[PDB]
Amino acid sequence: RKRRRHPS
Amino acid sequence: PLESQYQVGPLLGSGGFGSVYSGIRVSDNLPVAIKHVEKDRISDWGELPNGTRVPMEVVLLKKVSSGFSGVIRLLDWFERPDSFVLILERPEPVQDLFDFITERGALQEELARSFFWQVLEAVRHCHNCGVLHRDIKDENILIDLNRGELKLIDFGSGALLKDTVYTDFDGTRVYSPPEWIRYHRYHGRSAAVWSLGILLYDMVCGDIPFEHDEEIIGGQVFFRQRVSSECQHLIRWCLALRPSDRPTFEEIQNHPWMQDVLLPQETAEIHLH
Ligand SMILES: Nc1nc2cc(Br)ccc2o1
Repeated sequence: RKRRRHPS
Repeated sequence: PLESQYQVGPLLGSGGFGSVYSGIRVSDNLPVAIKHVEKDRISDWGELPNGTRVPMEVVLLKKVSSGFSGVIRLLDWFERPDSFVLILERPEPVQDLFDFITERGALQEELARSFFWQVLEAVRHCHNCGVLHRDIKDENILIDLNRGELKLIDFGSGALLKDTVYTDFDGTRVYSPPEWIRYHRYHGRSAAVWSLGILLYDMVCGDIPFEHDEEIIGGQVFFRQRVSSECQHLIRWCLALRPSDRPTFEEIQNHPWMQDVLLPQETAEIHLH
């Protein structure tokens, strides 16, 4: 399962 | 003078922290991180204790950087024609908690407990200093791998702490609380507690629970990894849909799951070295 950062 | 007081090295993290460069304070060879913020890009401004107009980020950093804490401290700052330059501590060696969790997967609960505790203490420090971070997430936490100490970074979405309602938000949406998604209104402390529930799930499950607005406001928490009943209870309490149903920081730290925390040096020796 993909895991990603999220922008502010 | 900036270039005359610091040796400036290369970009840190390839821009992933912002315009942050490695540096060394010439006067004592102290390692520093040098962060640049463009005036044109600054949405929120504040006044220093002496009335000087500076980015809110500098205001908040200065407020939390007195004394020792689990926050990367602002050591100095400079104004340039088109930017502000921030001199920060640079612990070494470091890995941010997002990369740490990606590489190691879901953390053992003993390790998550130690990390989460240190994050609670650092957020309490910020609040006690009058500062609301508003962007608590694993990407904004550095691990000092040798000392086992966690450090909060990036107050660029923060605000002065107030007890009245907030109607603005520029932090990370998947860590933001349902009352923000639904009503664009939140109070600082209960919104922080929500983000801490997201962070704790992230630590013990290996990734955050919600990716979509419907999941944030839906109120169902599915556990994708084995997590103790006491830990599930704390997470679900922090992620109560109504803000008044969430624990206070005192209630989080008195929770049964949080007892018998490791010390930072014990954490490093057991889990990080
Ligand atoms: N080693 C190290 N990486 C850092 C990133 C930021 Br942002 C601030 C300080 C740091 O120290």
